[PDB]
Amino acid sequence: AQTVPYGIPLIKADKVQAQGFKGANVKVAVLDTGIQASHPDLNVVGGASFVAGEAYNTDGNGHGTHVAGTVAALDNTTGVLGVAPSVSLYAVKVLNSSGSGSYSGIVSGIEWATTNGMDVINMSLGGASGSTAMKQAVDNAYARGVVVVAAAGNSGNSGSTNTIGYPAKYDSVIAVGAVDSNSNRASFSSVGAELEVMAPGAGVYSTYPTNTYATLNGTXMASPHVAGAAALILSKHPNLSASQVRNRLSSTATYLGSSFYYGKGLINVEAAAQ
Ligand SMILES: [Ca+2]
Ligand SMILES: [Ca+2]
Repeated sequence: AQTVPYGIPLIKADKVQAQGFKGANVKVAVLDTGIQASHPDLNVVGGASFVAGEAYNTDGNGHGTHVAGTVAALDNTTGVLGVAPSVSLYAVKVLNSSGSGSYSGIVSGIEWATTNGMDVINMSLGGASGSTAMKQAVDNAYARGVVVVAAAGNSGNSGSTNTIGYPAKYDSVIAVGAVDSNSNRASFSSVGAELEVMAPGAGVYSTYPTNTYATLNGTXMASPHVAGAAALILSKHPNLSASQVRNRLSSTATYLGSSFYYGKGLINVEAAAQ
């Protein structure tokens, strides 16, 4: 029997999936530690590794397989259900088993995904600094029509300190914060002027290496929900631009409070797909 995580109904993705739009023919690339491709509730159609020694179809850490399950775990009678269970899923391995990569590795992942025509890029990762080539790669991606989503960061609120990290801090990247099952800001969610929307990030249940399932906490769990919401909108309205997908998501968000803490608010993909 399949479990539906609380996140899928809280962002109303089940409402859109019942209308018949499940993400078919949208290509989503997960830039992360890889994906365990043999996992029975995941279908990975391809990908690339910029980690020497490792292929994309292995996840030595866990983080990548979890983030992918939240975007695309298959709608069946097994494990969990993703936000866009019919997308074409691509694994781009830019982080190692330890969950560390260099800026160049990440940049070659972004570049590979823009060049292989992904509709949506998810980066559940954040550095303390940017990089000129990283700014150019996401600006490039977004100018080519790719929706670019990343985790705002898990640095919490500190007075009026802007704690949003990179690539989220760039203007061509949707910075995603974290709420819990009661729609409260998760204490670790970064704050700052660039925070755009919030999604489920506390206690998220999803696929995990080796044919199992796990609960993790992070804006890194919040981000795949928005990458999945974009995929649903695009399988329903397939000639929209990336700024049109981006604009449906923040203009229809449910207001939760001050933008420093919440951005435009909690996404509602039913309202955004209308
Ligand atoms: Ca399933
Ligand atoms: Ca941004």
